Amino acid sequence: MHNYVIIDAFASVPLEGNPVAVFFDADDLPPAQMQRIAREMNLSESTFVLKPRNGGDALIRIFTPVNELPFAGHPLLGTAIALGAHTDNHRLYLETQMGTIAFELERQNGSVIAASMDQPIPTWTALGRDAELLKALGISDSTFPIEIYHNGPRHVFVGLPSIDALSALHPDHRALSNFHDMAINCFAGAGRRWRSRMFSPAYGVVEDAATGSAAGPLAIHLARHGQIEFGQPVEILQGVEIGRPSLMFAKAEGRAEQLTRVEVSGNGVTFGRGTIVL
Amino acid sequence: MHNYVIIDAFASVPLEGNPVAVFFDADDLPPAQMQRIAREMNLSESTFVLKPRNGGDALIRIFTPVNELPFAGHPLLGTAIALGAHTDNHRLYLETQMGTIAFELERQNGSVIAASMDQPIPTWTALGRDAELLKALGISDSTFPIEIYHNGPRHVFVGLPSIDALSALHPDHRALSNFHDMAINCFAGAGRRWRSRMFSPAYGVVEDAATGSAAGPLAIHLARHGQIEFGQPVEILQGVEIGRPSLMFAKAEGRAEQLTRVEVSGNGVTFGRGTIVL
Ligand SMILES: Nc1ccc(-c2ccc(F)cc2)cc1C(=O)O
Ligand SMILES: Nc1ccc(-c2ccc(F)cc2)cc1C(=O)O
Repeated sequence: MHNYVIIDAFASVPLEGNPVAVFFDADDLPPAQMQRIAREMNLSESTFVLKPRNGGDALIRIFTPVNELPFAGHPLLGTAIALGAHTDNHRLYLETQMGTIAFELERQNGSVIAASMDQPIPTWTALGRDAELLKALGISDSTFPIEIYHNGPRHVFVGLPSIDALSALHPDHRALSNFHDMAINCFAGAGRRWRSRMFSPAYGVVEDAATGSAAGPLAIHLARHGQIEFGQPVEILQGVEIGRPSLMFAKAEGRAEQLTRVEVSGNGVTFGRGTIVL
Repeated sequence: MHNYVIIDAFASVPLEGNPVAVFFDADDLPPAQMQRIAREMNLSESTFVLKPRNGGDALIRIFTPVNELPFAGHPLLGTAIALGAHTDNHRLYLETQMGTIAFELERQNGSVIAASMDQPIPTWTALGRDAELLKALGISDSTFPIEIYHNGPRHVFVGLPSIDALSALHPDHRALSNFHDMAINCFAGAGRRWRSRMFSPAYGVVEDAATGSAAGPLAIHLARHGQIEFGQPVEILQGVEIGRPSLMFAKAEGRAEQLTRVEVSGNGVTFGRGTIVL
């Protein structure tokens, strides 16, 4: 009674990137049923495609196995790529609890292979728990200031002096569990090319493959702290250490005090397709 | 390139019971790829149907998102029910690392709706950590002796004086994480009808819907401690508190010192069907 696809977001090859399940024609499902379906699937998120209510192309509801989210990065990227198979539009306007998100779809011979999204503009401040966090991560200091960004989820950024040092992290996940309602993103790199690892007991993931909602904030962080300029894109490679390499591209336009746009893009690929009996 | 089904094991209605993904015609998949697929699906287990090697009907390999298992209860029950759609045999002999498991399939008009399995005969001993475990569970004492059973996984049983007392448990899951390589099964009831709740940080589940490998051991536990006789079946209802009610039926034949058969049965239902591109 409902068709779905499994999209690996921020990947061009199946079994890379970050999976999301996308359910079509979901207007007949009450939200309690959507939540039960997301629990059944047990993917980080399942999304449901609904008729639009405010002039967009579709309304997307986003569920983890436990609760509904107002916005999420890789789930929305994967939803846009899944829906691109059922429309010819170059642009896709997806309504969410946080407003209407604009996507640009990139096709080859009718197949959507990538998409770019405008993200909510983040806010940020110092975390103020540096010694506790560094101890949990097993290191003595960060390179750049340890700041926490909010764009729906909360993302903390800790900088490492080299990619080898980032790969060598073995965090104490018990100690990280004292950091509620946030994800810890550790990064290293230079110029256009950065590496990331994300850990979040609060969001139910030991180590994440592709934290799409962290890519925009990271571009802002790098620009604020002088490693890139506002208006310059970065390529962020995540999930290497867990065998789910994921490429996220991000750019923040404006200046710190007046951000005009935060763009995140990536490839996506279909892993599977099916139908559920409900 | 591979078809799969999602079976809700120990349920007759979708979104009840415990899901397992079953992949058909998997002989072309190397085990590293099977493991990557199980990680992609992120269900408690994915199983893969292979040609038999020792005279059975099929060889089943069982993967969690992280590792391969030699045996598992609800995953094998769901596999037998999924495969029943592709055979006419009344009995199904499924090879596993722990040997060939015999299943009896129950059909209505060609559809397999339930199955019974013979399980490995468990061993057991006192846990010897009673005060620590009771404190983690938030209670002062068990009804029956706290014993740990081994049949592949390890299952501890803690008895509660009433079903209301079982439903009222709010375990300290941090404290339960100090119990490695085992699941904690709390039970209550009388006569033929028992209720269970299972918690296992070690096996990556906060609270499980249907712990099929615990049902055989529970029947043995109840018989040893005089609540039933050997040779009498019990009906175990699990997962009520998490909205995944699951009915498991179990019977242990013989006597404690010479068990001849441990049978577990349940309904199963198809939640979805699909195909993956690998
Ligand atoms: N994987 C995720 C898990 C949780 C959240 C989140 C969003 C809004 C909010 F208010 C709280 C949490 C986002 C993501 C993501 O992928 O962006
Ligand atoms: N959900 C499960 C998770 C783990 C195991 C397990 C099996 C063999 C072994 F040696 C260790 C662990 C079984 C189940 C099950 O459902 O029976």
